[PDB]
Amino acid sequence: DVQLQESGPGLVKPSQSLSLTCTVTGYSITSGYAWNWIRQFPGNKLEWMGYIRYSGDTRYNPSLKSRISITRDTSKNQFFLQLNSVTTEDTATYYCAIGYGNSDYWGQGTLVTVSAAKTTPPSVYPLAPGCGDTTGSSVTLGCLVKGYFPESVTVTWNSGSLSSSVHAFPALLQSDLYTMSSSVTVPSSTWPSQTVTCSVAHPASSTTVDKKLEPKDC
Amino acid sequence: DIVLTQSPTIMSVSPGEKVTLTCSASSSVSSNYVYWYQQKPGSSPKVWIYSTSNLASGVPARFSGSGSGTSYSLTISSMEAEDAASYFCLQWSSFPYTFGGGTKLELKRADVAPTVSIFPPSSEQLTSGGASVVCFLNNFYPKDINVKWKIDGSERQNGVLNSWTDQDSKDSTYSMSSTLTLTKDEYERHNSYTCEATHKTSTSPIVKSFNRNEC
Ligand SMILES: C[C@]12CCC[N@+]([O-])(CC(=O)Nc3ccc(NC(=O)CCCC(=O)O)cc3)[C@@H]1CC[C@@]1(C)O[C@@H]21
Repeated sequence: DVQLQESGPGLVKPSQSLSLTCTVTGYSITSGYAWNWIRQFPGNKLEWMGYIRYSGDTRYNPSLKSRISITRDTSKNQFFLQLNSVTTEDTATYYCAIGYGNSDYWGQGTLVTVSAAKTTPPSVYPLAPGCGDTTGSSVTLGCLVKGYFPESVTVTWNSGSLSSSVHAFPALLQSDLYTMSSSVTVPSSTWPSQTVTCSVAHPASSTTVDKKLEPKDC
Repeated sequence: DIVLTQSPTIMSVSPGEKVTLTCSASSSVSSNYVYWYQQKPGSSPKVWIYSTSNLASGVPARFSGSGSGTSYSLTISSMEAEDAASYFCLQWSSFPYTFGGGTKLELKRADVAPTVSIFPPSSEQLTSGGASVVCFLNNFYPKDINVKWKIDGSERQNGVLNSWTDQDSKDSTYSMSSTLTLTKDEYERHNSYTCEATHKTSTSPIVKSFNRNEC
């Protein structure tokens, strides 16, 4: 048992407060333990923010002056994180965790981007080779997901059927807008006889688009 | 509020090699409250060593910790591919509790040239007046590979957005991705588009180009 799961809006505008909830199951948040809220910034630097002890008294990272506030709900078994007057620096993956000794339990982590940027859906572009690719032993297709925001775009091939030899590259920011790509490789005999589609989803903008890679030549 | 310093920050280790990570504190801290954390990409850190030298559950014997005062170190006797990850040392001796910068460990493997792919813009994009030319440099090692974009012999550096994946769990290789984005205009104004890859491998750069022949 003992499970932690973070939740809350993943995009807050500057000058606002970001709130996260950590729902604990399989252990009373009053039985024992300190319930920490720990964040990881891009670059990977981790920062201990604070904790709400089982008894109810909180301890806060002094760096997080009068911006932090941690509270809980005994009945529902979950604690909260309220961080005020946020800035782009608070963009980070937030975790809630506990632990002592050899044992520790962390939540899956929740990404939170602080930005005044409007949520933009992606434009998915199928990437096929030039007219007359010779066709060696195998064919390498591609998929470019461009101009979206905030982060969290998911790309699978053929609804996940095509798993091996796929390469989803991390998103780069350029002009306050993300770009991402993914190549897949199958044997020359697979494509284009068997359909190869690109499955993209950007929950922030509620967009889900499939883009099959039609060949340019033959 | 002790500051913890980790070195090296990045390091490549050959399989079977003994590596020692270090964690220096700004002021003495009680060994008891010095934990180490391992973080594989995609997952949150997992306690690896607690109280300086005690191995957490599931942690293999090739690992061990040692320390007291200012210096604390994590040791791996025989590096394995699954040991490639980030190791963070934490301290909850003083308040507030602080972490180190981390130490990323890379696993060395037989060198390998990348399989390059170049893709012209899709009609969908041109219709929007944009023109991206994507080049995929897959399954290579080392990661320090240099990618130049040629256009009718000329070199174009502005408007290039690159991206690497982390080292692969299966083959320990890397994969890159260069996207040269242009307007439908300078695109429709040139012919050959070259993706020249300069890796530690081949003397002759790995070149893959196409011409906009309209098809
Ligand atoms: C190690 C860090 C940083 C420092 C604070 N703690 O909470 C440990 C910690 O203090 N744990 C901690 C502290 C006290 C108790 N105490 C109890 O559970 C009381 C039990 C009483 C009883 O048995 O009736 C239990 C656990 C965390 C654990 C999780 C992690 C990633 O941030 C670190």
